[PDB]
Amino acid sequence: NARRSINFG
Amino acid sequence: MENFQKVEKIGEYGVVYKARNKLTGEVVALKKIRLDTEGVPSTAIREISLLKELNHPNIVKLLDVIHTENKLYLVFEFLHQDLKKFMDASALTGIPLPLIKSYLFQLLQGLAFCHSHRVLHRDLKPQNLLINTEGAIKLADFGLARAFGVPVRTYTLWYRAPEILLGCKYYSTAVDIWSLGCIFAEMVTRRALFPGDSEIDQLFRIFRTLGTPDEVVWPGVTSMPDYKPSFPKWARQDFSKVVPPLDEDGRSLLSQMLHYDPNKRISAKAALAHPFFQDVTKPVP
Amino acid sequence: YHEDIHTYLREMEVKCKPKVGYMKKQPDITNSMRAILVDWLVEVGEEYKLQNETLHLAVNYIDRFLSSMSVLRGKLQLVGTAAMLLASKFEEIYPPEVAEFVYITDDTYTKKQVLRMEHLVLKVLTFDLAAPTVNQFLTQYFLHQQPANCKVESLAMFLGELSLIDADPYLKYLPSVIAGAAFHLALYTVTGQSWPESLIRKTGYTLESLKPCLMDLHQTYLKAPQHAQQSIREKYKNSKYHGVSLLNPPETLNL
Repeated sequence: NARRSINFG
Repeated sequence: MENFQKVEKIGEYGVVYKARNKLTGEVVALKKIRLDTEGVPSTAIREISLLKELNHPNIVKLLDVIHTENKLYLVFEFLHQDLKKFMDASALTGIPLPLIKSYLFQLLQGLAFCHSHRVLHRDLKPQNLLINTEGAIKLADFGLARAFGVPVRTYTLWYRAPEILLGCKYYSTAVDIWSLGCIFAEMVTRRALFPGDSEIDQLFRIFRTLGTPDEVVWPGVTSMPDYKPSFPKWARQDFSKVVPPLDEDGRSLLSQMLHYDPNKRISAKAALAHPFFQDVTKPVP
Repeated sequence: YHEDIHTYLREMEVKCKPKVGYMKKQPDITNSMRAILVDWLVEVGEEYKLQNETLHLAVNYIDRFLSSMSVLRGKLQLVGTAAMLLASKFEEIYPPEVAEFVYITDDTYTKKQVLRMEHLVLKVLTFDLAAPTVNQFLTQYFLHQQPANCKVESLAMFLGELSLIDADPYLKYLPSVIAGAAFHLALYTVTGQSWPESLIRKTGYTLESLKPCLMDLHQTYLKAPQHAQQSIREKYKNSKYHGVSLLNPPETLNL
């Protein structure tokens, strides 16, 4: 869904 | 904050003070907005964003924004009083007709500058039109203002357009013209044109003054969310009785600004070209 | 006043234009990170029923803030959240609470962190939150089309939103140019009509002036199903947008 912590690394 | 000296409190958005600049020496308004569980208020955000791009003589000028982590300060140019207190003071005797015409011209110029941009005031009332000693009136209180680059969906009551009361879906520039026309009538007659106590009361007062809107005078009234068949079929009152002091040109202009149809309602740019303003001057109040 | 509004928007879009190629100056985040952030912002706007203009404003705020400031990997989502909150406050009738955005970030940042980042973005942007977007110019162009095909408008919105994901090469085109290219692409896709003469007169953009952006947007539209970010394609699959994302892009542009 729209609730997520983006792991950019 | 540290560069200003609060002279007095002129209102209670947050509390607004009258302050003096220690360096430049000019007197300014110091509307202060508290920052705490929602961050910067949306009204303050819109006011600062839209006002800082509106540079017109007939618009309150936001000179500086003292934005800190704990408090937010707005620095406007200081005007002596607004149209509401000036009208209350000028209650025993009417405001002079040249002064009313000049104030309407300046308000329409400010509205036309706003509408040339994408700024919809949406809160045009005499309490939001400050006046300086040099016979100038400016638009103020842009907290409720919205940017209508894309159409603005609908959310005091006396200066609310009939469409907003009749379940309007999208805001239009005609609501500002309606509010300005109500202010014009109030200035002429020293009385609120539609002092409705409630939504339906305000609607009924509007219908009593201007006649119950039919489909010929306004296409689309019947197919509206807030229109009911149980509406009294009032007749349009003659504008001579509504605004006796107004002349033919003023009555025609007021009728055009109070048009039921938002699409057929006059605009600020078109109102500025009305013959009512062919002899407009700049008198002091 | 419509022509005055269009002229003012054309003037303002230059002043609100983000720095071109600011990701080169960013030592920690890359354009892929920005694309992922924009995809997540599309998902968030879908979740909270935010308007497309709110998403465009948030993207513009992020681009300008990252042009002016340097942001690490762990703070890019915080910057995006602050931009979304600011855009919702500026545009929405009832913007979501700060706690809503804190929850939607999967509690990566606290409410205090979100508010501090919002203050930082407001200070950096100097409260210039009225930036023109592709949505506004697209609506102005829609006012100049007849017959008003809803599929044209939906496809133009879809392409304009697609332009938000990729900074390269859509950060070197003005929002008016992107909106014109999207309108022409939609018109040719669903009706086969080209850039209208009325819009040529109104905007001054001939079909040749939009050619670079036209080629870039055609390439994006053709490669949209294969793109790493698919939130916009899913969003525009609904009957609200007439399912324009299911439409086959034209193989060639007869220019």
